[PDB]
Amino acid sequence: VIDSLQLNELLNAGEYKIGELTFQSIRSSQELQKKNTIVNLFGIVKDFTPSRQSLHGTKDWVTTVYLWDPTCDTSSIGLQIHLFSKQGNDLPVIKQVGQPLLLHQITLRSYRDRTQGLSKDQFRYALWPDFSSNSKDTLCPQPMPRLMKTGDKEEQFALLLNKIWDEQTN
DNA sequence: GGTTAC
Repeated sequence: VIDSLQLNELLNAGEYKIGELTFQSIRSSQELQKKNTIVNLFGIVKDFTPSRQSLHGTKDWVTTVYLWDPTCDTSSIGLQIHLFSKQGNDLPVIKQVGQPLLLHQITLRSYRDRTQGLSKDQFRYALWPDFSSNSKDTLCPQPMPRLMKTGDKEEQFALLLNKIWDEQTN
């Protein structure tokens, strides 16, 4: 039951809790850190690339998303995150930009002086509908393996995020 | 862990 002012309070602190998980704001994440730390993220899908199997390396499936949250400029593209899956395609099925996404277990690291996010093997996630859409089926059924059960605490934070995102781009 | 992605 938090409003638009509490959201800014939390985020502007770097680390913040929601439910039983501590989250890193998009901003503080990009604080280019050499040491690879694992974090949880919560934000709006600013842009994404559909699931495609890699053509090299261990050839794992990979979907890419760019995350956005208030601590960013409505202009910036967000934090880049590559989500990999060695166990088949049980990755987030994203329909459109604007959808709130919670990610659990993301390695933060550097690529060409910038910060980048790489998914841990056992990463889990939760995806919400794009509330600010004339469509009500913006969220399609998700694969179960990595799907987190969420409560009203994160549901509220997801509404807030999508609301604040909608305003800054209407 | 950070090759695949880029």
